[PDB]
Amino acid sequence: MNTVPFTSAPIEVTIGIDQYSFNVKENQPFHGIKDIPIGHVHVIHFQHADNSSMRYGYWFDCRMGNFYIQYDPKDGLYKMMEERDGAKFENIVHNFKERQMMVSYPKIDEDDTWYNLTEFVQMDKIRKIVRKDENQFSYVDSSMTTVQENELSDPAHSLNYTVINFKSREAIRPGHEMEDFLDKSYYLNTVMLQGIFKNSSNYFGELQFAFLNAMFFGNYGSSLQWHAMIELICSSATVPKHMLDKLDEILYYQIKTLPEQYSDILLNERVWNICLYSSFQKNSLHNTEKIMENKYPELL
Amino acid sequence: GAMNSSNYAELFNNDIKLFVDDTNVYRVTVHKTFEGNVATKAINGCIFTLNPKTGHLFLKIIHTSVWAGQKRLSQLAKWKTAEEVSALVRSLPKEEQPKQIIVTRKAMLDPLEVHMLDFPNIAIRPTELRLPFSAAMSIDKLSDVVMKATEPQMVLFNIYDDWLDRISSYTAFSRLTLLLRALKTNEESAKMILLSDPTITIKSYHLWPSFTDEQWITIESQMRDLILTEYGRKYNV
Ligand SMILES: COc1ccc([C@@H](N)CCO)cc1
Repeated sequence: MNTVPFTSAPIEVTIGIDQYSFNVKENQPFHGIKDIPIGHVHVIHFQHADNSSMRYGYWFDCRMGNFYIQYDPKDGLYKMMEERDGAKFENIVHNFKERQMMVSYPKIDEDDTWYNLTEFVQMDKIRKIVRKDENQFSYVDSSMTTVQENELSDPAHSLNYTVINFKSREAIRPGHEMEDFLDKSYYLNTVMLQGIFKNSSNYFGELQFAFLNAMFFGNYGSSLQWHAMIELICSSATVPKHMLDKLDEILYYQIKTLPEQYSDILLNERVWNICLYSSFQKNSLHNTEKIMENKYPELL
Repeated sequence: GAMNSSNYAELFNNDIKLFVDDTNVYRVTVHKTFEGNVATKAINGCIFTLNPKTGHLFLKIIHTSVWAGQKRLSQLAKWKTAEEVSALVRSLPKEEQPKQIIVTRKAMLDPLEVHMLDFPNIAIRPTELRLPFSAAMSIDKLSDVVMKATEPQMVLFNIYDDWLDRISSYTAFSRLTLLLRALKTNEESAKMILLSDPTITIKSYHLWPSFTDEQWITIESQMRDLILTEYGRKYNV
């Protein structure tokens, strides 16, 4: 179990940790989060009580260092930082846990939600999409744009997701124009899985990370990425059977975890109706289709 | 963007453009089988590719053999149209390539866009106009070359005959669309009009009769009367 200690909470803020969130009042005696499960990536995120504009936050893995949060009154936000002096980190944390100034990561023991949402997500891959190599954690916020969004403007502050484009020379083999546009198996399997991602785990990991950034930060570019990667599989006639089954689980938990009131902005009616009722894989997402139809029969 | 009544004169500026119409590419007769079922029999078709400024018509004849052993022909037809159009552009010198292609049906946008990925600077556009180019097979010499073809084949026409010697391309395109709209609403009446007078002939190198200016005005009035007529006969007005 690991700990994300906070120097202080000078401004009223809603703090999120993975799929949980709690209110902290201005200058309340709050000094961080404990009992955070080892073995998974985590995201700690923030929405100031004043400016609900800009949700922001930090992806991190406690195995990769000792990390803490401190408010920066010049830049006006809660910043993640690394304490390399491990001994000195221990005496800060113990003192706070003795005075019980920390909230406990509130994991129910029956609940695999977070695992099921981050199964394939790995810090090494997050740090390649969010390029900032002097830190071991990665900052994301609502307003960051993707590399493909900048092609249609600061490169340092971009999400370097894998560009997917169904009407591109990379997607479409000369002489197979109709074939490759109506059945994207080549693009999925050879270009993306074999050429770019190497394996389906790296693919699912980017897909899962795109969803989470869309849900937690309302990052529009991430939502576009998440939908693109679903649609590419659903529009491929030839997909490894293990990937279809795994995709159905992955989407099942994503749909389960989405806030019911955000469905209108995070869920693209066209992609989902196509994927569930028209595409090659319209019969292969049984869990995802059952939860979608019982929870959001509207969008369909 | 899309083409409509408001940016209508762009057709006649000096940027090369082509209209592509696919409505005669895949053509069938529907008949009864011995068992009393229904089957289709394909007949030859054509892609209607027209430069509206010069009148040049690139008539790509689609021989029925291209459908042999293929499924979902109506969908293949759009991709076949896109493939032929892309091959035509590729065959033209760079300074003759179009800067825009306007498709007359929106289902062509994605097939053409995909076939033209090598040409990122050629804009592919739809239109809101209800252009009558499907009636091009009512032009006797065009229908004749399509029906006679025994292999894939392209034939070049000027659908304006020699009109641009006397009128502008705007006026020439307006005449053409009026003639085709009439042939489409009532083909027999429209054809009776163009040919009632034996003394007016079609030159061997022309599609339409050699009318004087004054005879064209009378012709065009008769086509308008027809198109209004059939609109009453149809809507009981
Ligand atoms: C609340 O956790 C903390 C607070 C401060 C530190 C130190 N880096 C600050 C001294 O340079 C480390 C951890």
